[PDB]
Order: sequence, then C-alpha cells, then structure tokens
Amino acid sequence: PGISSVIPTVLEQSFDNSSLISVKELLLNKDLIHPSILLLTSHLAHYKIVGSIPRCIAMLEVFQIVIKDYQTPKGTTLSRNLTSYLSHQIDLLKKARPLSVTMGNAIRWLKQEISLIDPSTPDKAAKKDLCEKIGQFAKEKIELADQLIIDNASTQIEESTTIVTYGSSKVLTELLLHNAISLKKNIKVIVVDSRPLFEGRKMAETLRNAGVNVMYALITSLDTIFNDVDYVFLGAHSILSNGFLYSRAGTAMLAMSAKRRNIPVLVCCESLKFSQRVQLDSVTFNELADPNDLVNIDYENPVERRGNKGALLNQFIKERKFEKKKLAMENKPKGNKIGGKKGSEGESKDASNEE
Amino acid sequence: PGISSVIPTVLEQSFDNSSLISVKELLLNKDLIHPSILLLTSHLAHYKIVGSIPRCIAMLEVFQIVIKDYQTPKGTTLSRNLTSYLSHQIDLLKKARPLSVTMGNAIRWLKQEISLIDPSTPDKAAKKDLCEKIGQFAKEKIELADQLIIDNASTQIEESTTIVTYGSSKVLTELLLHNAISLKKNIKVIVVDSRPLFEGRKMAETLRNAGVNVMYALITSLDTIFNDVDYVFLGAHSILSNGFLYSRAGTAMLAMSAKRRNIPVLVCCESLKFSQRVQLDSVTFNELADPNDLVNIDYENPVERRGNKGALLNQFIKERKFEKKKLAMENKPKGNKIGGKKGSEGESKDASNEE
Amino acid sequence: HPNAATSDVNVTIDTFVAKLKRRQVQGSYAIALETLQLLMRFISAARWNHVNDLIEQIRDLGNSLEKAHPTAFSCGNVIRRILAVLRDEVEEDTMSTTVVAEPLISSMFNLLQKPKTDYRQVAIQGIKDLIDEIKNIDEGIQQIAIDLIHDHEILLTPTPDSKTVLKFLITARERSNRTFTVLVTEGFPNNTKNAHEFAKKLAQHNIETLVVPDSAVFALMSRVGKVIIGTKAVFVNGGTISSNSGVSSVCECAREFRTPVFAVAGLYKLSPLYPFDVEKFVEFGGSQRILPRMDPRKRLDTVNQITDYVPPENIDIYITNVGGFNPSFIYRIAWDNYKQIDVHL
Repeated sequence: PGISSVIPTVLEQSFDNSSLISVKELLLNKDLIHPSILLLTSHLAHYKIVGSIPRCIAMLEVFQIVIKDYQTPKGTTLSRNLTSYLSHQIDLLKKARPLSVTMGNAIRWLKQEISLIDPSTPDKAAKKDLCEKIGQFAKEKIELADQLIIDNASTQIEESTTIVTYGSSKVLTELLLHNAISLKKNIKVIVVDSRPLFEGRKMAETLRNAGVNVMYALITSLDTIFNDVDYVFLGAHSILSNGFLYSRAGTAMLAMSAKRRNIPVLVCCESLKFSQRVQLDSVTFNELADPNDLVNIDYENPVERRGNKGALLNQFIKERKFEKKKLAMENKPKGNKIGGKKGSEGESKDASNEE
Repeated sequence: PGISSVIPTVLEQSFDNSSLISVKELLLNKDLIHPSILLLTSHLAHYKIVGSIPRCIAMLEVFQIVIKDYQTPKGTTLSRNLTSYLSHQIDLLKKARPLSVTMGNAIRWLKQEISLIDPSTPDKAAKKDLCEKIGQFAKEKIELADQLIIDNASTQIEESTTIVTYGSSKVLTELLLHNAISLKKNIKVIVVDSRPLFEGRKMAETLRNAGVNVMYALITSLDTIFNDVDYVFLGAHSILSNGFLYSRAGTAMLAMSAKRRNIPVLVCCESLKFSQRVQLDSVTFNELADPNDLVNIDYENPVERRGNKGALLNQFIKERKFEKKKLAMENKPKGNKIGGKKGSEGESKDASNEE
Repeated sequence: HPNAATSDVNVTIDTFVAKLKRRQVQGSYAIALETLQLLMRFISAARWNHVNDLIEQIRDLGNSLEKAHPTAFSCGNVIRRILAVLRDEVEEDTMSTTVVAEPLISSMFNLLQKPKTDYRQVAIQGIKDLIDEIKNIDEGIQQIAIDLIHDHEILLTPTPDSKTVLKFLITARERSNRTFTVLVTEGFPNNTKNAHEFAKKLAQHNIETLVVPDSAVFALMSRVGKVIIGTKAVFVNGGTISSNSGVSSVCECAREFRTPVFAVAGLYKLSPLYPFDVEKFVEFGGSQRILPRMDPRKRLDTVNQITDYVPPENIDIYITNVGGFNPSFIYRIAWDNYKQIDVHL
C-alpha cells in the first residue's frame, strides 16, 4: 500500500483522542490507483478553499469518473472487488485526513446502489443508467437542497441586511452573492478569520469580485464591531442528534457573544449533513493538522523566512499544538433551514426517520 | 522532647498541604509544662460542640488562669523563658488542632501586651492590672458586641416567620432562643445537621430545652423541604481580605439552594475575626482531620457495628478523605450583622485598618 | 371493577398486591419481571371470544394494579407495551376483516376523520420480546457510553443505587489506557450503605475512589467534569424519578457550575404519563431511622424522604439500549412503544 508511521512531533500530554501525522510526496504507488483520487489527496493535504460541502461534491464527481472508466471483467463479476476497491480508497482518505458525515452517507448510498442492481443485467446498459441516477441524486441532495436553503433565507432575511459570518461554507457564499446581484439589496457583510487558514480572506476576496462592502475581521477583537450587528450565520459542517454543531474554529466564542448581546445565532444546512452519531465537547473527536502551519510570520501562505521560529524538538521541550474542529453549543443556534425546510436543533433528529 | 511519626490511614493524592495527623494518647514530654494547656488541647482535639464563637473565649480564660498562676523566677525577669514557654504551647496547639484567625488575633494581642509593660516591675502589681485589663477587653469586644448583634437581629424580624438553619453558632442559638422566649413571635425553626461534627443535633436539643416548634433534616433532604417558608440563617467562622465566606462545612450548597428558590440568606459576624491572610479556595489552608469522623453507621455517635466497613490501612487503593472548613461564594449571602449593625460583605477589610 | 371474575381462573393478583404493599418485592427490574409473569398467566388461561372486551378487561386490570401501587412504574410500563403490541396486530386484523394513506408512521388527521384470528400467539411473543429487552440494557449502552469520558478528567457520582450505573462505570474503567478520578457523594438517611458498597466495589476494581460527605461538594467543584444520575423511572417531558436521596442538590450545583449532566436508564423504565406533581409520585421514608427516643420525639417531628424528582431542565442526554436521546426527544420514543389510547385506562 505504501509508507506508514515514522514521523516527527510528540504524542502530546494534552489531547490525544485521534492520531496525528501519512502520504504527501508520492513514491512506489500501486499499479491500479486512479490519479484523480491521488490528486485530490494532494490538494486536501494543503487545502485553502474547500470545507464540508464542496469536498463531498468533488468526491462524488471522482467516483462518477471512476465508474465511467470501469467495465465488467471476463473473470470477475460487477460486484466482486468494487467494494474492496472502495474500502481501500476510504482507508487512503482516512490516512490522508479524517472525513465528514455527508461523505459517509454518500458511501452508504453507493453501497446500497451496488446491491440494488443485480449482476445479470447488460453491462453497458447498467452503468448508463447508474451515472444518470447518481447525477440525479447529486442534483437533488445538493443543488436542489442549496436552492431550497436560498429560498428559506429569502423569506426570513429582512429588507436591507447586515450579515456577519465565519468560514468558507459555499452555500452561504452563494446566498450572499444571490442577495447582492440577483434579488438586489444593501448588504454589509462582515467576515472573520483565524491565523492558520485564510478561508475568511478568500470569501472576502470572492465577495469583492462580485462587488460587496466587506469588513475583514480577526479574533483579538470581535466585540469592537458589535458594540449594530443584527443578523448572523455560522460555519456549518455537521450536526449531531443531541442538537449541537461540530464546526470550524472559534465560532463557538462568537455564538456565545451573540447570545450575551441581544440576538440569536442561526445556521443553514443540507438535509444530508445530519448524522445519527453524537458528542458534546471540544475534546471528544479532534480534527488535527501539523503544528507547522504557524511557524512562519503571517502575511501570506508560501513564504520561506529566517528569524527565530522553528523549534519543535530543538529547545528544552516545546509543544505548539492547535485544533481545527470544535464544539458549537445548543441553546443558541435556534435556526435550521434544510431540504425539509424548517425546524429547531432542539428537534435534533425529527427528519432522520423521515429521510 | 516530644513525639513525631506514625500516622493513621492512606494519604490519598490531592489536598496534600495542611496538618491533619501525633499525641492522641500521651507518652513522654518536656518537664516544666502547666497541664491546663495540654488538657485544653486534648479537649479541642476530641470536641463535638465547639464552633468558632467559644474557642477563643476558652483560650482567653486559659490564658487568664495561667497569668493568675504565674510565678516570676528568683533569678531572671518576668519574660525570659516565658516567650519560649508560649512558643511551646503554640506548637502543642498546632499539633493538636490548628490556630484559627481569632486565636491568631488573641496571640497578637498577647504579644502587644507583652511589649506594653517591658521588664522593670515586680509581681503582684503588674499582673493584678493585666488580668483586669484583659477581662475588661473581653467584656468590651466580645459580649457587648454579641448583645448588639442580638438586638439588631430582634428588629430584623417583622411579621410571620418560617426559617431553616445550620451550625453550632453559639450566637445563632442565643438568637433563636431569644426569638422563642423574650419576643414571643410566630417563630418556626427547621434544623439541618452534618456528619463531620454534630452541631445540628445540639441545636435541636437546645431548642427542645425551650420547647420550640422544630422540624429536623439534613444536607440532602431539602428538595421536598420547601413544599410559606422564607428566612435562612448561617454562622460563619471568619472573613478574609477578599470578602469571601471562609467558614465551616455545610453552608454553601444550602445558600445556593436558597438563592435558587427565590428568598435570600443572612449571616452573622464579629468585629475582630477579619484577617489580612489572603486566599480564594478551600485548598490553600483547611481544617483537615482524621477519617474516623466517617466510621459510624448512622442514627447516633456511640453504637459501633460490624456491618460492611471498618478498615483503612489494609484497603489497597481506596482514598477516604473529608474537609471541615469551606470557602463560600461571595455574592450569595446578602446581609451581614457585625458591630456597625448592617452592611454588605463587599466591605471585606473596612474594619481591618480601622483595627 | 373488583376481583369478582378473577378467582379460580387467576389467583396471583393477591400475591402481587402483597409483594407491592409490604415490600417483599425489590428493584424495578424484579417488579417488571413479576408483571410479565402475571401477564403470561393471564394469557395462558383467560377466555375471550371477542377482542374489544378483552382489551377493556386488560385496561381494567392495569387500572387495578395502579390503584394497588403507584411507585412501581415498570409494572405499568410493561403492561402498556404489551397493550401496544396487541393493538397494532388488532389494527392489522381489522384491515383484513373489512376486506389507507399516511405521510409518516402515525397521524393526527387519522383521529379526526371516520376510520376470529391468531392474535394470542402474537401477544405471547410480545411478552417474550419485552423480557428480552429487560434482560440487557447495558449491552446496548457501553457503545454510546465508553466515549464521553476521557483521560485526566473528573467524575461526580450521586445515586449509587441503580445497578445499571455501577456496571456502566465499571465498563468504562475496564480500559487500560483510559484514566479518571471518581468523587462519590453519600446520600444519608436512605443511601449511605449503598454508597459505601459502591466505594468498596470501586476500590476492588483497582481505581481511584474518593469518599465525600454530603456537605463537602462545594469545596471540590472547581475540578468537576461530569454528572451521572442513578434514576429509577423516566417520564413525558424528559425528566426522571430516581432511586432515592442526594441527587437534586448536586444536580442544581452542576447546573449552576454548568458542568454536564448525563442520564443512564432504560426504556422499560420509560413511562407514558406526566409527573404533574412530585407529591403524588415520590414517597417518604421512616422518621425512626434518623433519631432514637419516642416521648420527646412526638415533639421532634422530623422529615425524610426516599425517592427524588429532578426537573427536565438540568439533564441533557438519555443514552439508552437504542442509543443517545434528549429530554426534548424522549416523548417520541415512548410513543414508539405504547399507543395513543393506552395512556388513559
């Protein structure tokens, strides 16, 4: 399969719920691995733009491509080693960087589809209808859902709106853009961003490219802009059957602040982002990358500089860890807008049986 | 010379700072000690009645007695090895049961007195005036203050009362008794007890000795107790530089409960008990004692049953530990009744530099 | 409705009543088992011909049982479940006898508009199912349970009285790489001995036990991480009845400190009626166990209770044999086990 273990950075006395590293620079790859998967892995390893929603879509696309490239062998049948291949791919993905609930759901659906069509139907005719149906699924459980989200937002969001957000959630970006150019309104949109990533920055750039009045924000002082701020969406990633949000960065802090000062916090979601698994704190299941993302003096991303920073083992014990995904709270995100239109996160799994 | 080492039971893991060990049964000591101090120490160690108010008084009395008995040596002056003797006494006291804030104050006063009349005087003229002075002081800063507090309390009650109580606060006993007898109101008293030392039981007995309408319960039995009932009273030991309630055991929970259930709490204090030692937690310095305070199986104190438990040093991996002095939450108890009638505990050290 | 019909046909009613009243019956599980056995006896013997009338009879029996004893909820619950089991089958049968549309599994609008077979074996099987369910809760919990607690964290444990709770703790403690420190409150006039036993068991299990006087909770709360209730019964709006003493205050403290409160129970423990009061449900102990004497103890009117009620608000999760639920959600779980007309007998 390749190379595993033998890597820098200590085990860390504080927080070790999941493993931390893998395969970045390619050598001795197996003679059957599809290049699209490899390229995706390479991307994700040092990714700026994507998070949750587009990733899944990309994965789906890749899978479709693979299916297109695949034909029924003379010896082995259509359902003989496909599942094994899928499993291998999943394992590779895991090794690269842990995944999302939507992805899991998609995998499950794929598995179901594999079972559904019997290994006796014409092979050319089989994948003809398969790729169509997958496309249909994609349209419905993503694009249609996005449309529905947009429409939900439309009825709720007032005449002239100031919207403050965090992240790179593509749906929200789309919504903002819609508000700007399609339906046409005044939009004071403020975005916040952290040290290691530049998601917020990217979003701001995108907004500028569409022509919007934007405020660029950082952690050290959020309050300075609120103390005015009227309506707020958070960086949606995954909901659990408790009624929380496993989400990106110090969104939780922001939510808390919102709760303290006047207004509720609200979130839009897709009716396939939901899990049935549950957790309740920012210790439960941590999403980690390398402590190398914060060695360089900020400004840009690829720089290469000489100064002082660069000690993970050199000096007398130095641990420089962080987190990507944390716990957003329950009592505060009262709003949820999905493929089933409406509801509260207090109603944490009232659509999970309805499906 | 003295005795050290040989301590009972396992030392646990946390809260490992204060003296809790020792001479429970005596075996050889130094040869010029007056035995009244020793007797007092023996009493205090195995005491089940004392609670902040009387200890200091007792100490004062003992000191008076010592002074009365004191003979000035034929050789050296009135204070040469006297200081050494005093130090030894202090050491003995600490070994037996820690010096409280009141005790510290008393010690300070003694030291001041020592400085006041420096070596030049004979015997029956100096100590004649010293003893009288100290008596007068006792009369002033203590008894009269208590009386004042009582009378303040007297007015504090208006029309119709139903109360819940805790603690071996002599003053509180006096208060409630006064209510019962020489005020003839509609005074209802509900009692809460505690396992480490039986104060609640004593209180109940005292009430009975008047013939009071008495309900009786404990720390846990409260949720049903409020199903009309208004007043709640506590008896603090000492207040620090911070304004925090650095007192005995089962208070804080009760206070919290009271806060939750709508009608507030009032505590009583003395104008000498304040300290310049600064702490904000239970862990810093606490009354810690032998786990023998948790051996008895309910009902009474002397029963001794061979039921389920009765070992500690042979119990491999078991950490039985309890605390006696607590640090209650600052904003919770509303009214405090000191020498200047009434005030908020936000005062903290308003009388400390006043001296 | 009296025991006029139930004589030489069924006998054990009286025995059940006796067990309830004088407390020879102990622990909700045992009560449930007894009830199951009663139901089995009813089924193997009674004479029917009809179906609605049989249902009515069963309802009456349930009512009688309730009247005989209320604090036994498990008994009631199991009966209700079996009624529900019967009901679905009856409904199915009616459809064939006569010879339908609904957006989901059940309907509000189907209550507005105008709406011999082998049911006995199905009824029999229902009881068996129930028995099986009762058999193991823990073997459907420790997969949602050995997940929440972590290394160097600190647990707070009231009510060491539910046999489930201890087991749950011990399953977590099993792991050789996971570590936690355990604080245990006593609970005095109803729980002391049990608490002591629990502590002993913990000690045996090779883990760091901490014995706590019921007073000293506040002097340690800074370090506290989790809250576990040893409940006996569960109700409509989420909340629970608990296996006695020293839970409420600690829960309140936790709420104040905002330190997470978990509930470990079961769906046989789950009940289909509201605890509109605490008074009608929660019962009181014996004033004799606190203090000796008698003639000065007509004056010493002392108050002490066994069971404890906690409001829906403080508790946040109810991990079951089915999985993790919430106080907001548990109602639907109840509905999934007992039907709409079965609420009121």
